[PDB]
Amino acid sequence: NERAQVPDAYIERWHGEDLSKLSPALRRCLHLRCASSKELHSWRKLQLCRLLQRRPFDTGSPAVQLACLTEKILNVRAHLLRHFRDQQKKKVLSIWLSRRHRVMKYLYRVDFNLYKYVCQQLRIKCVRFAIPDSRDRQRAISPIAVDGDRCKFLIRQK
Amino acid sequence: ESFFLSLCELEQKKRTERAIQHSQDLWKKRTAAKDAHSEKTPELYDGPFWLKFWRRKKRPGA
Amino acid sequence: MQRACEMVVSLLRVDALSQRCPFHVLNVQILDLLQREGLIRGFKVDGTKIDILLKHYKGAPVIRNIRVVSKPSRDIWLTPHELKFRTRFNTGLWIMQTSCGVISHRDCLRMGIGGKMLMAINNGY
Amino acid sequence: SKPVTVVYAHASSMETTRPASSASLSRFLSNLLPRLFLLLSPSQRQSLPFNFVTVDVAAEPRLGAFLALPSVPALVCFYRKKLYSVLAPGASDVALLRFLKEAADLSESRVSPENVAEAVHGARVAAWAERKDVQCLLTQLGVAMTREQAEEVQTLKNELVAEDRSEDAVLTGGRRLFAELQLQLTGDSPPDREALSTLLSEILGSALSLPESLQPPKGYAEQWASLYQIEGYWNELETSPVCARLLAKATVALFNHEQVNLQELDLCIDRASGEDDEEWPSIRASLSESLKTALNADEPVRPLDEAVHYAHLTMKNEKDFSSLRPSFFFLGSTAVLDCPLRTASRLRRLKAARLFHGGAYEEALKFAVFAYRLECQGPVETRRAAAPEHVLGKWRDEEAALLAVDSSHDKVGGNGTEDLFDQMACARAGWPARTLLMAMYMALGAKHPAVQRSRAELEVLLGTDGFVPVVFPHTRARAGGKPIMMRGKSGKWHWLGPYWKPPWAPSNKARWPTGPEEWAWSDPTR
Amino acid sequence: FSTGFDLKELLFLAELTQKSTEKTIPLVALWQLRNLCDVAYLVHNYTKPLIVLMNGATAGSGASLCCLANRSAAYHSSSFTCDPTAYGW
Amino acid sequence: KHLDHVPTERARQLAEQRSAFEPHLRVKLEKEKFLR
Amino acid sequence: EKKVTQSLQTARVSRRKVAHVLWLKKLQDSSDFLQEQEEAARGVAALARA
Repeated sequence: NERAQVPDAYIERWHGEDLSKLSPALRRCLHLRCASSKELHSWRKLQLCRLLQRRPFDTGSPAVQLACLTEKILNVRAHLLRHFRDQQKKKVLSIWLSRRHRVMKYLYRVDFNLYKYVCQQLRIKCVRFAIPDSRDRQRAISPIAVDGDRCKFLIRQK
Repeated sequence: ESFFLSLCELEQKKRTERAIQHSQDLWKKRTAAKDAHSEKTPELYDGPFWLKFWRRKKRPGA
Repeated sequence: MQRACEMVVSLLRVDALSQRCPFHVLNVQILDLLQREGLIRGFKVDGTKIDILLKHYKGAPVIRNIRVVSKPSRDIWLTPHELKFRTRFNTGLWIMQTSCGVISHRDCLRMGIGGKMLMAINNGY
Repeated sequence: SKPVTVVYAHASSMETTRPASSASLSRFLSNLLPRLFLLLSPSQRQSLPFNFVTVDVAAEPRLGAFLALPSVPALVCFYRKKLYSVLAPGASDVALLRFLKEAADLSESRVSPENVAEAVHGARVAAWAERKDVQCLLTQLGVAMTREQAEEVQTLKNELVAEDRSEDAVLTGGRRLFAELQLQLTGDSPPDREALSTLLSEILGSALSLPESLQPPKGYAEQWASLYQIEGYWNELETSPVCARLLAKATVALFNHEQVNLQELDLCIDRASGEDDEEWPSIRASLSESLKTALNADEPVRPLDEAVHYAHLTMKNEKDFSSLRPSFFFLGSTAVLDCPLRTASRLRRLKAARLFHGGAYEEALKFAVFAYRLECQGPVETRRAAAPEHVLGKWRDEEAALLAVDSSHDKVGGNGTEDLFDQMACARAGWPARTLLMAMYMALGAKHPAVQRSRAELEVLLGTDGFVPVVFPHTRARAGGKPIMMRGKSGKWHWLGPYWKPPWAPSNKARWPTGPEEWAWSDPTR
Repeated sequence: FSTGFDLKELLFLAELTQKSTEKTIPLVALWQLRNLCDVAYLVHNYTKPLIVLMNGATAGSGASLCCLANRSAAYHSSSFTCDPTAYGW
Repeated sequence: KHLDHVPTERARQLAEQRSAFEPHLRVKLEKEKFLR
Repeated sequence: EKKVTQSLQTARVSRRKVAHVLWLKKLQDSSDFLQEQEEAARGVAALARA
């Protein structure tokens, strides 16, 4: 239900400046309600990127990449719920989950204050990397349960 | 009034002017090429497929 | 250290005039010692790669055998009194890495300091 | 001349023997236009609000292609030599009146609505509307005038977009906020710092980027839906260089002050040489109360587009430790007026803002580089030239230049609190010397001659022109695996399909040397 | 080609020498001058053939490394310029 | 690493060209003489 | 120098968006039913008030 919400906004940065040249009838089509999934998902990334944007037109920074990857993981997870026979994409999800884990390790050593701020806004379980992880699975890290606050059914099991 | 000291003043001053003009022209052409590339339709590949480059034959044995 | 062992494959060629080599700080110093002995005609740093020429005499090259002693996975060390036993009654060239730079095996014994055997040039058994 | 010019296109040459349609419209148009304003007589051509000009489509081939009209006849309007809406043929009577009504509004007596039915009906024998100004009309008139920088005419249209209407805020709201900023930055006298701070807060949506001296007084479907809500008109400053340019203008003007004097300031520049001298009693005991205040005023450490929502975050655990930290910024106090090097640098900034506001552009950039290099290169800046073969750290350094220097060279510049080394480690740290210089390149654009000349000058003055970065390639290994086709009678792929290029394949140029053929399509946008 | 002790080096040796009242030649002035004679004598007294070619143009007194050689050579892409009186040296 | 100062090929070529005020690369062909 | 490239990027995207507006304008003009329904709507509005 949350993923299907459509806020009152615009796609492709269609500010009112250009939209004024179009007819009222034609403007409905450009609204988010008439947009597709690809456009809807892209809009969410722009809003989150601006929250952690160091400079305009800058997405390669670790702060922006951390938020961009988070939205991509949820996008695939929602698709897997409706589609269950798509076994090819199961392997792709693991790659993104592991890739995001490495990003946190690099950002922790270069900037510690910023690492804590980004977690609070996104409500992500902050984890420090100061000692090597043990080989025991009962106490090792789990990239699947990183977003424990947002997901309550993928924490642990027996 | 020193003759040797004044010689270095002119050599350094003239060298600075030459670099300024050279740098300005280099930057103008550097950005001009990039502008054209970002204003054309992407080129879609239409050549032979890479069907034979998948398998390889490395060093035999150990 | 890994790039150092990659120079033997390129320099060990018969039908060739010049071969490229990855650029490295340690690799540059090694070429200087070889040129003094007359094994390399010359070299030039071409940016990301170094172009090294090959020396030939009556068809056959000047280099005929290269042995790599030191490897990135381990480290061979010999005392001043032990290097003489190893290297005896031979014309070979052993690269020694001492604290005061890089020198050949002949100079290592003169100073009496404990070096490190890196590679062998024109060496038999 | 009249900015609005209506061009009436028709083809009456072919109908010289048998009028079918071309003459039919002329009879009605010629009889209706005069009645609505009260081919045509020259006397009545001067009282119209627009220039009515007629052109024959089937007489001139050069003009026919320029308009590119799919139909014939059709009315085409213009405004300051620009394309406008075109009225297609075969429309109703109401459509024709609409087009004429808007034509006379762009230029800005008229027939009252009560007598509109009789005028139209009475003109058909030969054989205005009650709606107010259109929303798009006002917007189109302000977007083009702002480039001309009007003073008295700009204020009028600014006041006619918000009064007893409160009906259109999602479209005209963006331009209203930016329109007021231009007016405040046109007066000869310096703008008010307090006024700009309040106006800029709404556009950015946050007061964290603003200086502390101008800051204000100190369910499941709902909690997660507030994360994507960002307050701020960022779309205007990203897809519109014209709009983004005004943002940089405010940054430069913010460095100015109110209680300042041109004569006093000028005189003080020469006296304070910023050398090793702790400023003589001649300069310290010659400063009025007005100048003292200005020097102590706050300035934006960082630009407005940097750290717009996390500026207040501390940077304690983002620094490096080093016992060797030689700097000239050391006098037992952090105060600006308590340092000789800082005092000199400040004076330069003040004059730069005034020159830019007046109109002097080339002279303004001279002071910016002067101050930036002053604190960076140390007190040794009078030598306006390239480095005298003293650029150390290069490969195969000459020994002649090493003995020509001393410990003096080891001293590093920077700002009062931090240094050059601190900025290298922390990417969020900054100092005013760089913010002021960066606020000018975007204000005047990148292709501006003066900006281009100044940009190249910094490279040579710092002794670093001609740098070539060196970067090695990356590993060819990538995630995933090789293509695999499922076994059995059901032919299907497992990981990848046939269209998969391995990371060790050759360049496309060598694989397809023939290239596109002559009969191939030059636009694959299907 | 070899310019042969360009004029830039001689300017410093003149002002420094003439600055003092006694006109005492410093050690640096004589150290450089004496070195030029050693190389000039070695090429002439070489015990083995010395082949040299002037691929570039010679300006001023800079042909001492080719004319004094045991075996001097030249080609079309060569020149010989010597105007010491103009520079007063 | 991108800020490192390593002597490359293009780096030295630009330095020589900068000296010439607004003197470029030139090549020579083989000399073919019939009298040889 | 990074700030210099920021201005260039804004201009580059601005030109791309300009061409997009032209395509949409064509549709409006070319569309008959859009105009016809729009026209009718307006007429009734004034008649009801009058």
